[PDB]
Amino acid sequence: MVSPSLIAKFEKTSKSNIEGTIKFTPANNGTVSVSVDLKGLPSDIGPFPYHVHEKPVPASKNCSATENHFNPYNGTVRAATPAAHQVGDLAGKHGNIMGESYKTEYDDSYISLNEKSRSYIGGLSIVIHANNGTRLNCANITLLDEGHGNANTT
Ligand SMILES: [Cu+]
Repeated sequence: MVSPSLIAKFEKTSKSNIEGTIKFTPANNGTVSVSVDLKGLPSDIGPFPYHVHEKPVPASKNCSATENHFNPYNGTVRAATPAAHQVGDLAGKHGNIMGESYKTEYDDSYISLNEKSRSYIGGLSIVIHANNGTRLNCANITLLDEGHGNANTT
C-alpha cells in the first residue's frame, strides 16, 4: 500500500496576494516530498513561518479558525535537531518562506500521508504568517488526484 498525494492551494483575495501551492507526494525511504510554489508574498514583513495547523480553514477563510499547530508528539518551537520540532513546524525544520516569490523542494520524514498514522496531515490546513505571527493566508490540505484505486486512471 502507498498513501495518496495531497495539496494545499493558496488563493489571492482582498486579504492577501499570496497564491500558489504546497504539494506533498510520497517519496523514497519513509519520507514525503514537499514542493512549495508561491508568489505574491509581502516580502518586507517576512520571512514567513508556515506550519500545518490542527483544524480546517472554514468557508469564511478565517485563518484564526485553524487554531494551533499540529503537534502530535509535543515538540518545541526552538530545537537543535529536526525531529525535536513539532511535526507541523515545516518552517522551523526546513526554512521560512522568503521573498516575493518562493519555490523549493525538500523531504520531510515526520509528516505522514497515511491516514492511520498519528502524524497524518490530510484534512488539516497550512497557515503562512508574517514574521510577527500575523496570519496572512491559509489553505486546506486536500487530495491531489481525482481518480484512485488499483483499477483506475486519473
Ligand atoms: Cu502557523
